[PDB]
Parts: sequence; C-alpha cells; structure tokens
Amino acid sequence: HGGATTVNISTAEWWPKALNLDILSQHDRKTNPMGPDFNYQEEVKKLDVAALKQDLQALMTDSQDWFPADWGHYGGLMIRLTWHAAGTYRIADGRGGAGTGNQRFAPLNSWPDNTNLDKARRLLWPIKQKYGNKLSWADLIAYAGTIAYESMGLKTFGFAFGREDIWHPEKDIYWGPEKEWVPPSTNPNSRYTGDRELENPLAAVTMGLIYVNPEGVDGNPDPLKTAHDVRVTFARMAMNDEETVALTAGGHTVGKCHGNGNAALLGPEPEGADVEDQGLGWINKTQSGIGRNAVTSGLEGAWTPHPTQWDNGYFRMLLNYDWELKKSPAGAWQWEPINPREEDLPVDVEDPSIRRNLVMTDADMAMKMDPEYRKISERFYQDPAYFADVFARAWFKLTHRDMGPKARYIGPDVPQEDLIWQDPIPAGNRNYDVQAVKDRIAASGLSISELVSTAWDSARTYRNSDKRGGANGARIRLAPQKDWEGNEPDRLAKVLAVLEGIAAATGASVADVIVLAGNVGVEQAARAAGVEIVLPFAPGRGDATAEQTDTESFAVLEPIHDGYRNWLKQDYAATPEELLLDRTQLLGLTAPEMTVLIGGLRVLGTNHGGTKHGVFTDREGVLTNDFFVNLTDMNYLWKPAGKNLYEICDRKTNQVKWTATRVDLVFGSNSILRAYSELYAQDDNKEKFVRDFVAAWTKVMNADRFD
Amino acid sequence: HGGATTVNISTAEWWPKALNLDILSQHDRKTNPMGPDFNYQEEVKKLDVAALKQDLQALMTDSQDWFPADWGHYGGLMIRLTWHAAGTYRIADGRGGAGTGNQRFAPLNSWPDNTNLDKARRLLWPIKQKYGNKLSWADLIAYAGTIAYESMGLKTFGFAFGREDIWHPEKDIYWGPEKEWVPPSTNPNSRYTGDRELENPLAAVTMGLIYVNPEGVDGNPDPLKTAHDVRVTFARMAMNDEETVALTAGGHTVGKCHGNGNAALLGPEPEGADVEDQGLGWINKTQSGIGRNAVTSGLEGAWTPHPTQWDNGYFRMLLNYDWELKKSPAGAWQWEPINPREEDLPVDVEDPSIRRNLVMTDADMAMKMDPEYRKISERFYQDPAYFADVFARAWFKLTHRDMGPKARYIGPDVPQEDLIWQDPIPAGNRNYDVQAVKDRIAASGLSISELVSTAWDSARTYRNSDKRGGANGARIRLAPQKDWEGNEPDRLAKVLAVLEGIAAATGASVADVIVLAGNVGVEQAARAAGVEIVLPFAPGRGDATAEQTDTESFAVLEPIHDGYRNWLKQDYAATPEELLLDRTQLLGLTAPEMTVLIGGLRVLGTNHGGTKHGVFTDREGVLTNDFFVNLTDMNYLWKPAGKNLYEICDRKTNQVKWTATRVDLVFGSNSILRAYSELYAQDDNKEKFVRDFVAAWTKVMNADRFD
Ligand code: HEB
Ligand code: HEB
Ligand SMILES: NNC(=O)c1ccncc1
Ligand SMILES: NNC(=O)c1ccncc1
Ligand code: NA
Ligand code: NA
Ligand code: NA
Ligand code: NA
Repeated sequence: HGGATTVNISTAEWWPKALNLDILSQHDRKTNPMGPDFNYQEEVKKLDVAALKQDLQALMTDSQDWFPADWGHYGGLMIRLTWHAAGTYRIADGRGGAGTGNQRFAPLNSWPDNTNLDKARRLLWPIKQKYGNKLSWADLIAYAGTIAYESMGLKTFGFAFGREDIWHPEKDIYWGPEKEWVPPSTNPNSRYTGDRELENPLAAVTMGLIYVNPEGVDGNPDPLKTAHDVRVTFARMAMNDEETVALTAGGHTVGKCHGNGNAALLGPEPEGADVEDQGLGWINKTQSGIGRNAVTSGLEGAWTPHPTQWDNGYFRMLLNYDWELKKSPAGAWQWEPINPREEDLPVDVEDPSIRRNLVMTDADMAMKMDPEYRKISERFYQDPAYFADVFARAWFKLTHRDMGPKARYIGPDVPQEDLIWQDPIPAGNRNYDVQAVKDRIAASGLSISELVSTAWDSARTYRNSDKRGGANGARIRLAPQKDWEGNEPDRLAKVLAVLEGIAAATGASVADVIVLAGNVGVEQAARAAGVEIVLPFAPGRGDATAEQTDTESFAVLEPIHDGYRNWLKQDYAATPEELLLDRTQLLGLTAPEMTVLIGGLRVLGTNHGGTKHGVFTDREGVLTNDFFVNLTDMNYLWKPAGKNLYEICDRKTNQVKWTATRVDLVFGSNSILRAYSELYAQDDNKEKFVRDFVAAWTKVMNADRFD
Repeated sequence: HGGATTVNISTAEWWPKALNLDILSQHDRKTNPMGPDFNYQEEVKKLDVAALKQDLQALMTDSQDWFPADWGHYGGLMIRLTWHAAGTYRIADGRGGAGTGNQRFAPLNSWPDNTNLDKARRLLWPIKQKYGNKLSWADLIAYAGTIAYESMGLKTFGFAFGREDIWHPEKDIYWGPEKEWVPPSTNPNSRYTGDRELENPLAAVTMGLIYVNPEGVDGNPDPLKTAHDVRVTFARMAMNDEETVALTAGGHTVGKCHGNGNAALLGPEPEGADVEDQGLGWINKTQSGIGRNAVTSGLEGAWTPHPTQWDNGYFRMLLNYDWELKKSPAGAWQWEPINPREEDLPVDVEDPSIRRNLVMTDADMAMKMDPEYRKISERFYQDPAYFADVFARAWFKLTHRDMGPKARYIGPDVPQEDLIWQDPIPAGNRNYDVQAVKDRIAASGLSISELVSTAWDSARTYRNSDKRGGANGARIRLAPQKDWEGNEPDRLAKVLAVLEGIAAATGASVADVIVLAGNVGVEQAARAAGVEIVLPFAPGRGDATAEQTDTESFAVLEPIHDGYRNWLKQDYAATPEELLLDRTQLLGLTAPEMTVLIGGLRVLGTNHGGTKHGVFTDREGVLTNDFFVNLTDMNYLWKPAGKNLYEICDRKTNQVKWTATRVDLVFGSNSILRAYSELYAQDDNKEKFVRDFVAAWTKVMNADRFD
C-alpha cells in the first residue's frame, strides 16, 4: 500500500523547525461529527440535571466487576479523575484544564500520572450514553469529582455546565521538551535551566506528571524541597498557599494510594496498548490488577482511617503522628506513622476486617515541614468549618478557572456570587443610537492608526485556551493594562480621553466605543480606497470596574509580542513568527485570517512605535492589498539588516525601498503563507482582500461575546 | 511562550505506529481561503485561453535579470517543471501527479531533483497574478511545458484545464522510507528488498529523485542497469517502452544540464532557506549562480546542437557519435562524444560565439545500449514524423494521466478523441422512471446483503488520487473485474443476471441499476428498523464497453483489502486498519463517515465470505446502531483468536458472544475512533446514525460523477 497511514510519516522529519500551521486548522468540519446546526450551549439547558446527580451518586457505589471500587466506593477515583482533568491548566497561556475533555485523547490519556483514569472515564460511559448530546464528556468529567465530594459528605460551592467537547488532541499545547516519561531534572532535554528554574511557561516539574513528584524532588524525599516545588507549580495553576494546602488536604481526605504489586508487570499505557484492551491501558493480564492486588502510583495505603468519608483525618494523622520513610510493596518512597493505633488503620478494600496502613506523600509532608504551610495546616486542623469552606471554593475554582466569564456558565447550581477570577463584567447598554456614536467618533481629530490600534489592543488580549481577555469590560483603560509598553500608553491615554467622554456623552460603554472606534477607522481607510461598507456591530459590552479586576492575575495577558502590530518587547529566543503563530492561535484565527490581518494592519500604519516596517505603500491609511502586492514582487530583493530586520531593495537601482521584520516577510517565504499572499496579490482580488480583512477584524472584536 | 509552534512538537513522538487520521481531515474550511460558493470548474471556463498562450509564449523569451533564461529561452526550464510536476504520479495508488500543484509545497518544492524549479514557478507568478482565480497554479504549471513545446516547434496533441488547487501538502502520500536525500540503494532504511526489487508501491529508485538516477545506478554508470531501472520506474508511471523512449528523447531534444560550478556552494533547499530568500531555494550568495556560472544537476552541457529548437539532434548525436565517461565541472558522471564537430557544439548561454559541449545522461545512453530501446531509438531516428506524433501523445498522457475521465476536462484544446487511459464512459439515459426500476428490483428474490455488496463493490474502486474507479461505467460486470476474488464472483454473477435484464427491460444503465440496487437494499433494512426514507439518486451513468477498457491497467484497482466488507486477500505486512485508512482516504471519506459505514455495513451482513465477524446483532439486515452499542459495552471482554481475529466474550459467563477482526475493533480502541463509536451508541442518536450512514453511503456512490 502507498498511504502515509502511521503518524511519524510526516514532512516534519526533514524540516523540524518549520512552522506548525496545523495548529490553526484544528477542530474543523471533517473531524467534528455533529451536524452544523448543533449547538451544545442550548442543548445542555434541556438536560435533567436533577436526574444526572441521581445517577452519579448511584454509580459512586455501584462497584463493577471489571474494576472493583475500593470499599464499594469509586468516590476516591472519581475525584482524582476530576483533579487530574483540571490539573493540566497553566496561567501563562491558559492552556490545559478540565475545559475540553482533552483527557480522553492522547497524550494525556496515557500520562503516567493519569494511570487508571482510563477506567474512571469508562465507568462513566453508560451515563454519557444515557444522557447523550446534552452532556458532553468535558462536563461529565468535571462533575464526577464534584458529586463524589457531595456523596462523601462535603457541601461543594457549586457547578456550571457548558464545556463543549473536542474530537482530537489539542495540537496547540506544548507540554515540555522531554523525550521519555518522568526523567531526572537533568537530562539532555531538561525543562530546568539556571537556578533550577522551571522554564517560564510550564506547570509540572517533569513530563507526564500533573504538578509534582510524590516520592520527592527527583524521587528523593525531601519535604522542604517538595514544598518549594509545590508552591511554584500550584502558583502557575493560579492557586495560592491557602488554596494549595486546602486542596491537597481536601483531596487526600478521601481515597488511597495503590501500589500493592509489581509496577513493571502492568500493561502498556492506553495509546500503546493493542486493540484487544478496548482502548483502556495499564492492564495486567499475568496477575490480578483489580481490587486489592492493585497498583497505580506505586505508593500504598490511605491517608485517613475513614477514606470513604469526609472528615478531619488528614490533619489529625498528619499533625499528631510522627512519620518516617519506608517503601511501598511496589517499592516507592512513602511516609508512614511510627507505631500508630489499630483504630486509626484504614481497613482493606475487599475485606473490612483486616487493617492496613497509612501514608503521606512527600507533598503531604511538605504541609507539616514547610514553616509557611505548617501555619495554614494548623488553622484547618482547629477550624474544620473554615477548611471546608476554603476547600469547596478552591475545588470549584480548580474546576472552572478555565471556563472564562459567567456568561458561559449554565445550569442550576451556579454560584450567583461573582468570583474575582471570573473576570466579571457588567452588562452593557443593549440599545441606543449607534450611528450617532459613529458620528461623534468621526468628528474628533483622531487618526485611523489611533482609532484602530486602541480598538485592536483592547481586543488582542483574548485567548480561547481559558477564555480570558477581550474587548469586553474595557479593562484596557484600567490598571495594570493602561501602563503596558506594547499598549503604547501615551497614544492610549490620548484616545481614551476623547472616547471616554464620547461614551459618557452617549451612555454606550467605553468598551463599545473603543470597538466602534476601530470599526469607524477601518471604514474610513476602506472608503478612501473606494469600497465603502458598514462593518457589523455588537453593542452590549459592559465596563468592568477596577475593584472587580485582579491586576496581578492580568500580567499573564500582557502583550510582550504582537506581530500584528510589529511589536516586540525584547529579543526573545523563540522566533518572532513562532511567536505570532502562538498569539494567532489563541485568538482563534485561521491561517488565511492571520494573513489578511497583517496585510491590512500594515497599510493602515498601526505598527507599534510609529515604525514603518512592512508598510509597503504610498497610500498609508488606505485598505488595499498593497502589502501582498509588493511582498510578492521580484523587482525587489530582501537583505538582512540584522536582528528581526530586513531592507527591501530595488534589484536594478540597489536603493532601499522599504524595511520589514521577520513577521512581515514570513508571509513571502513560507510556502503555505505565500500561497495566501499570492492569492490576495492577484489583480482580481481587491474586493476579496477587503471583504476578507473585515470578516477577520470582526471575528477578533466579537471574540469574547458569550451573549 | 507555550504553543507547539514548530512541526516536530507532536503526539507522533511517543507512539509512532499510531494511526494517522489526520490524512482524512485534509483540505478543509480553515486551510482553504476561497469563499464557499467558489467553484473553479465554472470559473476557469470564463478564462481567456487565447490571451493566456499569448503571454506564456511571451514569457518563454522574456529573460528576467534575477534568473537569466538560457539563450533568452526559458523553454527548457519550463518543460522540466511540467515533467517533474507530473513525474510524481504512480499507478499503484494514483497518488502524485501534475494534478494538484503539490510541487509548490513541501516536500516536493525542495526535492533535489526539483532543484531550481522554484525559480520556474516564480517566473510564472506574474501571469497567475494577471489571470487570478480563473487559472489555478496546478493548471498553469501543467500548461507551461506544453506552450513551451509549441513555441519551440512541436505540435502538441492538446490540453485540458480544471485541476483545482490545494493549500498544503498532501499528507496522505508516502514517498519512501529513507531518512536522508538520494542515499545508496542499501542503507538501514532502503526501499529495495530481495532481488533488488523496488518495494511494490513506489516509482522512484531513491528519495527525492523523480524516476531514476542520471549518474547511473547508485552513482555508478552502467547504461544497461539504468535501462532496467528506467523500464520499471516508467512502467510504474504507466509508460511503455515506446512512450518512455519517446519522452526521454523528447525532453532532452531541448535544454541543457547545468553543472558549471561547485554544487556544495549552493544554498539550502527552499524549505530550509531563511525568510530572506523569498521562499526560493538553492540560492548562491558567495558567487554567481545565474546564466553561465550556474549549477542544477551537477551535469553540464546540452544534448543537441540547437537546444532551443525542436529537431532530430537527440538521436543524431546519440546514434552517430560514440561516447565516453567524463566528469562535469561540478564533478558528475556524464557521457560526452569522442571528438565531435564544432558545428555540433551547442553554443554558450550568454555569449553565442563560444562553443561548449554535448552530454548524455546514463539514462540517455540506456536508449542506445539496451537492445530493446535501441530498436525504438532507430525507429524515431529514421521516422521523425512518428517520433513527434508518439511523443506529443505521451506528453499529453503524462500531463493528464491523473485528471481521470473527460467529464472533468475543460477548455478549447481538448482532444475530442477518446484515449483508453481516460477510462471512457458513455453518457447514460438521463431521464426515465426511477420508481419503476426500484419497484422491479424489490420484486427479485434478492437479499439486502446481495444488493448492497454489489452496489458497494461497483463503487469501491474509486480513488481521488487520480480519479479512476467508480460506480459509473459499470466496469464491474466486465473483465478483469468480475473475476476478482474480493469481488465475490459467484454472488456477483447471480446479481447481475437479474440486474442486467431489469436494466435491459428499463433502458436505465446497468450502472444506474447496480447503484439503485444498493439504494433499495439500504431503504429496506432502514424501514425494517422503523425509519423509512428515500435515499437520493443520480441517474445518468453510462455503461462502458470492454473495448474501451484496458484490463491490464485496471489491476492496480483490484481490491485486495476492504475493511468495509471485512475482506482481506492475504495476510499483508501492513495492519488491516492501516490498510482501511488508506482505502478510506482514497474514497475521500472523513473519519466519522468511515466510522458509520462500518457500523452499517456490518449489521447489513455485507461481510465478504458470509463471515459474521463484527455482526453484533440479532437483527441482521436491519440498519441500527447495534454495532456501536455492543462494541462499547463492557459486559464483554475481547480475546485474541490469533491473526486478525478476536472473540467477544461475556465476562460473567465466559461464553463467546461474537467474533471480530482488527478492522471492527479498531473503532473501540483508538481514542478518536471510540469517540465517534460512543457518539453513535448514545441512546439519543439512532436517527443520527441512520441519517449519517446514508449521507456517507450516498457520497461514496456519487464519487465519480463529474456532471
Ligand atoms: C483535590 C484533590 C487532590 C489533589 C489536589 C491532590 C494532590 C496530590 N496528589 Fe492526590 N489524590 C487525590 C486527590 C487529590 N490529590 C485522590 C482523591 C486520590 C486517590 C483516589 C483513589 O482512591 O484512587 C489521590 C491519590 C494520589 C495518589 C495515589 C494514586 C493511586 O491510585 O494509587 C498519589 C501518588 C497522589 C499524589 C498527589 C500529589 C503528589 C499531589 C500534590 C499536591 N495522589
Ligand atoms: C519529457 C521531458 C523530459 C523527460 C521525460 C526527461 C527525463 C529525464 N531527465 Fe530530463 N530534462 C528535460 C526534460 C525531460 N527529461 C528538460 C527539458 C531538461 C532541461 C531544461 C533546462 O534547460 O533546464 C532536462 C534536464 C535534465 C537534467 C539537467 C538538469 C539541469 O538543469 O541541470 C538532468 C540531469 C536530467 C535527467 C533526466 C533523467 C535521468 C531522465 C530519465 C528518463 N534531465
Ligand atoms: N487503583 N485505584 C483503584 O482501583 C480505585 C480507587 C478509588 N476508588 C475505587 C478504585
Ligand atoms: N539551471 N537552469 C537554468 O538556469 C535554465 C534552464 C533552461 N532555461 C533557462 C534557464
Ligand atoms: Na485550556
Ligand atoms: Na477520610
Ligand atoms: Na495524484
Ligand atoms: Na534541439
């Protein structure tokens, strides 16, 4: 046969550095099986949430013969699922999280840490079958641990629904440079550089772990290094000290470690296992892997005397006893108590009249041994009421920190309360005379550059990874945002002065105006070209207050690179086009959209700094395919002027016609991008360019509109 | 930053064997930049072909300063472009060819053999700009060599238009196992196995060569090995001895080898070159690479005294002179004449008053030295008229062997003649009473299995790689097809007997009936389910005669594997699911379509051999999601029964409920496919399953309808 039917037969073997444009073309018609008028948001509403919880509760104690629930209670497992489902989230880029059901596809379905979560997912199947298209997996998975906590005795803070499902792995996510699973923090391709600093975009200490290692740093028990490790990793998943302790205690307040066997004797991870395993993994055909002779972490024992119940066991065991390293039966550093009481011994998973042992992971010990955590552990020990209130919030934050604003939240249990990390925003003045505001905007002595940049910049923060950022809420005017360099705070100030009063004058939100300012500016550059159109408009945006604005959090959204405005804050070690590709992907743009947006924003002179790189025109401020036209023109030759800069030179005359950056010239060099640049440079495609630029513009501006 | 912005950051690093489903999801909305009501077939019609040739002719002698035409004539280069554009085609799978404009994207844009074709493509740009959306690149490229031949003095047989463009590389194509360019025919990953046999699906002797090596087999001049090499490679691109000679002589009757420099001193291939090279490649910044001090093959000299003119020079030089190995200035085995005449010396590319040398490649020598080719070379020497008629056809076959049937051909120069390799088919009886034929079909004592298999099998031959195969022409009834095992010739015979007379009785083509037979059978299994529908229908199919049917050619289409009917002729070394993925891709099916088609065809008992593997039903012959339902059901466990077989067993009882093949179980193991199988197993999706199966069924049946 002659197809390329295995995954490694790619064009990525000869040119490994080459741009990964495939990440822009994800989740398209052909991969998606749903109809095209399908819409989950409206379909989920129709779901009998009441009945659903009837059945999740049901299941938690319906032990299946093919994978026996510890003590007749899957509660433990189901929480871990949801923990690990959410564990992947990182604040740098917002990627990862419970938000997509990413865990039922590779790579995550086969991470060491996600061991046996394959079973959990399958245990849920029959429910997802019963409820069908009204209950995505992403949601079902996010609920499972939450109902589990209820059934085990915790009042949880609430729940939303409305996480749409995907149908393949998120190609856009970079999980770390490692080549094998769980390596030491020094190998040829280690993610640690310098002062043992975890390179600045990742949240786990090694590949295929969720947050940290349980045997301690690099397999080497040390409660106080571990402590440090925990503090950074959780911080990068947006959790603070209080939250972190609360979560760890809260998790380990139920359930068990499983390591009562020989790890190596387990089958291959689910992506490695063969068709007979029903797409599960880590199956053990040699000996029994169910119930009691079962291995998962390699660690063995339960943190509490009653692991199917919510109680204070975790700090009671941790603070009362003294603890000491020992080795699981599978052979793993764990901590056990030095001569405890039989009463405190969790019993056996099959036969309740056999007492087994207790454990602590190195990360559990970090809670006692670290001076800062210790202070919090004490607080929850003698104030359980607080512990449970804190934890229930943190679990709910954990499981929703990536759904973005409350516009998208759905179903009966949604905290009516506004959390600061829901980046809240008022509703906007729905209706009023738009055309009037356009009128007054046009009046001001305000250039198309000024208009369009500001509008662009309010909008450019958005990212689908976790649905933060956007035009909406006009957080651009507020701190910390109005002082960011890339955001040009002088230009900004000036524009807002105008637009704030025009918005005051009109009772249309600064946001709506900031946007409409862009819109106008486009239409002006377009008309001046000769095609006159009205850009569409979505009024209704609120104006979020600085109280409801966690400024420390918003730093991860600072633009320190924006190709669309030829902005680069430093010289980074990633190429400035790789950088753009990242940005573009997070906006949710396609490759062609990315292509037009450059072409247009160049010739409208939106270039940050009043720089004129990639402004291939005499007709600056006028929406034309001029960029694409001179880019593709071989009357010119391109010369490096060092460092993200080139000179465009006439071949005959040798004079320099313009300058440009890698961001600009990537569209004339890359074969797929030059396909698009050639398209728009065609004589017959000036209307296409302009219709097209505008659709894309519009798309970006309505990026965060969940209404 | 945290995106996966370079190509090698994939899931294909941990599980290299894993199924490449990405090949099914190619050429989708997000990669495609055109509008959605765009349609090229109708848009090309509007093109001023007359003016186009005015300009191609124009260009052939408009030498550009940035890449100087040999003698003021690009003719040579432009032919080579089109040759190499078409060179990629292979008959095994139909993949490769001029048909898509695949050459302007990686990998082909950077093959060693395609060296400097990057310049050719760019030289054409301004024309493609001028004509815009009415002239795809795929067509423009296919024309360039054809107008070149005209302008140089050859009456070409004709031209079609209507090759749609792509916007990224055809991921489906496997070019060979090699890891470096042009290696020896023995390295760890060599494509040669056994008696130096080129493994049965590929048409070049090594990676990134078009057909064969010019320095001889493995760099080792031997006209008579080379000869053999040529004979097989060309045969695998569908050319016979007569055609092959004709083409080689015909090509080398104009143009030159360029090797007047230091090869190593050339820049990186276009995918390797940096943004400053304007997405060209092999640029030489150190010294001059234009005009005369120019390197391409490494060989140097011209095959004929007049290389810008069509003449008899090629055989005149080859047959009159005796020849001897020597070395280009770049250092390459070529053959030169032993003391020729100055008159016969092609002059210099810049200064016509300097005489240079002649060459022959080892493949040119193969024409003289091989006894069989020699006989043909003699024939063309003393009968130029014949040579040119033969060659013009072969060039036109070369450039159109992949466009499929003449339904798709467009524009003023199309040979009114029918060539046998256009797999011709009569027009069908457009209108007549369909419902009547349905009526009579239903009458016959003919099962849903019988109906649907036959209908499936007539249709299953189709492949988009080169648009051969399909329901149309009913070539299934004819030889060689009605004797293929997988095609079940008894069952077949029986059905046709019936359907032939029903078609005789009705004046609807056997093809239309064969299809409509399937259609009915579906509707019967569907109604019996309880959903009653009318499947759509495209009448109009002709019935091709066995005269207009090159039976040797049709062997490459024999189904020796069809998962959709659990058919496997042997035990191949590729996995039976990899095999399906290939088939599915060539049909043009998506992953979800692939998924339903299995689910349905199983339960309709279409399984080849009357086998019951993957027939998870009591209600055999009834269109239900039964397959998906029991597949996903964990009351069962799957046990290998050796060799593409498994037993589905009740966990409690240990009895065997059904059997199944890897093709069946791949949908319950693969994470992306089990996503789709779970979808269709949902309680709420029986109508979806059935609407969906039917759309897919329909798609397959109208696969070859270009009307
Ligand atoms: C929230 C929640 C949570 C959290 C946060 C956590 C956190 C954690 N964790 Fe966890 N875990 C958990 C919850 C949890 N957790 C659970 C539930 C479990 C168990 C369950 C069962 O039973 O399975 C665990 C389990 C577990 C285990 C065991 C596994 C088995 O099965 O065997 C381990 C090793 C761990 C570790 C860990 C670490 C290292 C950390 C850091 C911090 N953990
Ligand atoms: C048809 C057509 C054709 C064909 C078939 C061919 C076939 C061939 N071929 Fe060829 N070629 C050609 C056409 C051709 N051809 C041309 C046209 C040329 C050149 C052009 C120029 O001038 O560049 C060549 C060229 C050539 C060269 C040179 C390159 C440069 O530039 O330097 C070589 C080496 C060759 C080889 C060859 C071989 C080995 C073969 C096998 C067979 N090529
Ligand atoms: N390996 N882990 C288990 O088998 C399990 C854990 C928690 N509840 C039920 C089963
Ligand atoms: N390297 N080949 C050339 O430069 C060329 C060949 C044929 N016509 C024009 C230029
Ligand atoms: Na995310
Ligand atoms: Na407990
Ligand atoms: Na092809
Ligand atoms: Na000639």
